[PDB]
Amino acid sequence: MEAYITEMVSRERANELEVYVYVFPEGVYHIMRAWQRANDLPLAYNQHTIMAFSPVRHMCGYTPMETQKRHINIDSPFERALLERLIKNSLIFTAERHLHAKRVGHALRLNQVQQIRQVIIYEAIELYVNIIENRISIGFHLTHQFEYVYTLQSMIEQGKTIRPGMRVVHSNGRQHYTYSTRVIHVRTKEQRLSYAATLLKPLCTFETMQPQDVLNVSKCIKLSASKRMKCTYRWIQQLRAQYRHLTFAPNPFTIAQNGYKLDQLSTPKVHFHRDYATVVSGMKTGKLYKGGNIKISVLFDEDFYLKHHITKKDIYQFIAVLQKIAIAQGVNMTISTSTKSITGKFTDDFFHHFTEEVEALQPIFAQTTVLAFITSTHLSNKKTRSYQLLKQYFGGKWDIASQVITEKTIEAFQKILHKHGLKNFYPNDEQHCLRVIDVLKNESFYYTVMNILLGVYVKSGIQPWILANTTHSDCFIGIDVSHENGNSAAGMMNVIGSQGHLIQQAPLNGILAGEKIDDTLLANLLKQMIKAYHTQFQRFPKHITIHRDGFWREHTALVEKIMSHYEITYDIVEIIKKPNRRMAFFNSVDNTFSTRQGTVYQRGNEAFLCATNPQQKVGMAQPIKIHQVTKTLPFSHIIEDVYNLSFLHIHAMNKMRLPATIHYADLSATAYQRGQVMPRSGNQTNLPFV
DNA sequence: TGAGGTAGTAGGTTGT
RNA sequence: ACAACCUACUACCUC
Ligand SMILES: [Mn+2]
Repeated sequence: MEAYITEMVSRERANELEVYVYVFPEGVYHIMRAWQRANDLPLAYNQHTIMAFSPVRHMCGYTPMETQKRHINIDSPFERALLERLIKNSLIFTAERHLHAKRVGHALRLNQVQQIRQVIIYEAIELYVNIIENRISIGFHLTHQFEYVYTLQSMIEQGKTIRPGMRVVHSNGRQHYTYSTRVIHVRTKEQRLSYAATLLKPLCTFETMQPQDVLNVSKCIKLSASKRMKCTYRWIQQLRAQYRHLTFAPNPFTIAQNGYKLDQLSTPKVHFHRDYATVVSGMKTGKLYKGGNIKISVLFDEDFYLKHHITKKDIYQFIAVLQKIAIAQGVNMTISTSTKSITGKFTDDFFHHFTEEVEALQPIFAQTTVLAFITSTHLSNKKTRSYQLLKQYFGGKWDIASQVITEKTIEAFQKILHKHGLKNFYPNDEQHCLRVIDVLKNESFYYTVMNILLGVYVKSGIQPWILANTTHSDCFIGIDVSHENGNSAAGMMNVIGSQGHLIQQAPLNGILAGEKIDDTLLANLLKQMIKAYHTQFQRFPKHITIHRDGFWREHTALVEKIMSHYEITYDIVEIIKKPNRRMAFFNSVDNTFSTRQGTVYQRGNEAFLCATNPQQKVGMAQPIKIHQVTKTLPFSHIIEDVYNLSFLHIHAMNKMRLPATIHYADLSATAYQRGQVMPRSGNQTNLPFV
């Protein structure tokens, strides 16, 4: 029962390897390719330099200024990068020659494993080479690939037609690219290209597939953790059994062989009105931390009744059930009456004219949480696009928070009612509503009801829960940035309180004019965050923990310069969502890999955290990478804070994987990119999004 | 859009 | 030309 990482480390060292360096007076790409094809040898290059493992015989002309047999100069990034590319190319060459592998699209194609009804399922692997303090580390990740067995000629010969708008891909080595000797005019971008209608195939994306295949493709590519680890380790051992440029231990995969130390964090305690072990047991039979009064206005459409046999009495009794479930936990909702003046509106013609029939709707829906019951076919169809327009109007302009409920919830709720024969007049009946609540607590739809209620709460300023124990840091900042088309969006979080008290957003614009965040907005973020912290606590914070989504491209000097005025310590921790590695615990009693939530592998100032416990059907747990940049606090504290801050998912009763500072910053960035949110100033729980 | 998870597909994005 | 990422869209899964 030992910890395993999908990495290896070499017994050799960077400066203990002998290489050949050629120096010429981009640059030498064509020279390197010529030498590679002439001398069938692994080579690599950089700006004006070439490196190889063995001497080159057929020099193929040219005048290399210098030729040396030497070791690496480890104090230069150039040489370390060139050596990393050298080992990467050497491993690729070894895998291609002695193993039947191909370089297909950023990975290495392997032996076919499955084929179902004109769909070919391959196996792929990817390798990364790093130099970490005079040591050579190699990380490997396993994936799959999809293809169609038939090219265009076979389909034409079978008397099929090819649409001008098809998705076309050409299989030529690593280049890949997507778009009777027919001439095909393919539009990659702007100018057209011509091809002989051969070696061009339609894509095998999930979008363009057809049923009876997707249900099996998904079943095939979602395999257990044990299989995913065992196949990868088997192929890696086969590759290393015939590689001679580096050596490794008999079992290079355990964390002991790497520079990794094991830590195990523990589940925090949540506080509603006492100390609770879990959020689930706190929502069920438990009050709320900061309740209040909410007024909710209902939105209805005729199409939800014309197409689907649901009447407004069902919607209103559902709302009454929600209100009394809410009052069972210390919050009261009252139905607004401004919507009673307008009856029969929001017809299908209204949905085809959503733009010009919302100007007179603002006065009746103001100062309320607007529940919406629009039809999904209207929500998704491009002609109607009810969801996008509804959000961009309500939240985008009038700053009104809304929650959408589609049919599937409604008939799922009605099916159990019809099963037990409860369908009857159940309005303002305490016993009938009590038995409805009792029969709603015996199935998974209770979680749907609770998710809807939590969304309503957080949209109406209710603060569901907090952490029982204060974290090692006073307050947290969360940053996320998204790039779509030209413009970029920024999502921010100011978690005020060592337990989580103001999970509100940053009352600032996130629409970045430039490519990234400028220092001027970075200043204001923490400036008004500290001001809000003092406004809500009357005390300045001793330490502020910053979380960044991705890599910190901003300047380190600005944070120190602005936080030295108030004499506050900080951190610049980075969080990476795709580590491209796996974490496992192997059991020697019976060959099996498993995973345990709250596991940390640490080395220097870099750690791998396991924050989820997925089932076998879902797949395998996906680690998360923590890179602590600043040195102020002990790094065992930052990891624990990151793990603890991921239990403040006040919008759902499902365990979020990311911390609350980045998992909501992402949502804010998406809402700003599409325009479904506007800045709001206040001191309360403010999450207009989910 | 009840919410979350994970595993395919494609195209951006710095930065040396 | 490489690296690291990040994002979108579909898909099954559990609550
Ligand atoms: Mn929601």
